[PDB]
Amino acid sequence: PMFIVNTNVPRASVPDGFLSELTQQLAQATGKPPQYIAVHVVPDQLMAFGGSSEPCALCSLHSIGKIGGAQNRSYSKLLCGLLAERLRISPDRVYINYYDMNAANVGWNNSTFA
Amino acid sequence: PMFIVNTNVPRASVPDGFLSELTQQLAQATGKPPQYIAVHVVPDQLMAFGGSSEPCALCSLHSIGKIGGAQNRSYSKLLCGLLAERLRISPDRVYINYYDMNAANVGWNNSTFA
Amino acid sequence: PMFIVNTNVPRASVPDGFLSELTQQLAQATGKPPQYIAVHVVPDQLMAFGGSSEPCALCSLHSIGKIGGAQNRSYSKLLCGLLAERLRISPDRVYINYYDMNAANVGWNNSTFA
Ligand SMILES: COc1ccc([C@H]2CC(=O)c3c(O)cc(O[C@H]4O[C@@H](CO)[C@@H](O)[C@@H](O)[C@H]4O[C@H]4O[C@@H](C)[C@H](O)[C@@H](O)[C@H]4O)cc3O2)cc1O
Ligand SMILES: [Cl-]
Ligand SMILES: [Cl-]
Ligand SMILES: [Cl-]
Ligand SMILES: [Cl-]
Ligand SMILES: [Cl-]
Ligand SMILES: [Cl-]
Ligand SMILES: [Cl-]
Ligand SMILES: [Cl-]
Ligand SMILES: [Cl-]
Ligand SMILES: [Cl-]
Ligand SMILES: [Cl-]
Ligand SMILES: [Cl-]
Ligand SMILES: [Cl-]
Repeated sequence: PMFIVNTNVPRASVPDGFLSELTQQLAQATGKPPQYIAVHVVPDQLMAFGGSSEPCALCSLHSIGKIGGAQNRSYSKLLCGLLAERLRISPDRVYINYYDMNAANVGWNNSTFA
Repeated sequence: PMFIVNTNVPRASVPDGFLSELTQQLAQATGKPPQYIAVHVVPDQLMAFGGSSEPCALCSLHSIGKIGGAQNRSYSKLLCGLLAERLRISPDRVYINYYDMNAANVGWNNSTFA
Repeated sequence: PMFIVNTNVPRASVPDGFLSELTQQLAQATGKPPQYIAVHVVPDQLMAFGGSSEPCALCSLHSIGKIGGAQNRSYSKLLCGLLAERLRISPDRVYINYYDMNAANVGWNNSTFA
């Protein structure tokens, strides 16, 4: 799976260890081995949410399965909780888009997961 | 909804008020309150369109509904017009990908919209 | 079509000619004219793959058609090969998400391709 967070919070406000915390928390939440979790954090972005440039985040989670109504509610509480605690972003200033990928549409290691 | 524009135009060429203009114009275009609109502009990118690194843009619009044939043509005219007027990017050097998100796949405020 | 590569490799390690090579190889691979191929490379990113910050890449290819099981295996071999040769990223530290876009959902030049 792949998790991306884009935020206007400055880089120095991203704690050391945040990428590893995302990796391990998402490995547990998706049930997949951590070796398959990729995480990407993009701070210092020029962004606005509802017109305001207070701290906000736009995120995505792509996974081959493990995506659905109840699962995404659970991921949203987990991820909003992490963004609030670690980056000080209010949960009502976060959007997370969830993508259930077909294995044939995810390339890796010269091939795909199909 | 969420609108992202990635461009090779330099940061200093992005006018004051650009995020705000996008927020209110996308609010009008989607018919949604400005408080729902998130916008993200990424200047100074290493990008090419047709092999040329003249000014160009790669963009996305994600919305729960309000995405379709005629609607997307109207969004493209609006957004290309803004990129041309404000960033001086030719419309034939802009791509915008449109995504009609299911409410269950959009997380916000510790939950989703399902 | 559009191809985006996000990587933690530093900008100085992206060789001259890289965007052009991507443009030309993707035109050839997809069968589409090079004038319509857009490419975007994002170095210096804060990213991990499997929990490690060794060089890695997260990429996407969006195309109106020319996406499918065998085609995507072929694109992955091509694109991982380029990333290994030019950016010195191991193919097993690359993900590429593939998107078969409907023409109505790709904006360009004040309209869409529908
Ligand atoms: C086609 O179907 C749908 C299409 C679109 C949507 C979306 C899009 C989204 O972006 C969105 C949003 O951003 C905020 C939003 O807010 C309100 O939803 C009501 C109930 O709807 C209340 O419960 C309020 O509490 C109210 O919640 C808040 O108002 C916010 C602006 C504040 O930040 C927050 O603190 C609280 O004051 C509702 C939203 O709806 C949902 C759908 O089902
Ligand atoms: Cl996955
Ligand atoms: Cl970190
Ligand atoms: Cl942890
Ligand atoms: Cl599953
Ligand atoms: Cl579920
Ligand atoms: Cl898919
Ligand atoms: Cl996109
Ligand atoms: Cl919406
Ligand atoms: Cl969706
Ligand atoms: Cl295409
Ligand atoms: Cl992607
Ligand atoms: Cl195929
Ligand atoms: Cl589509």
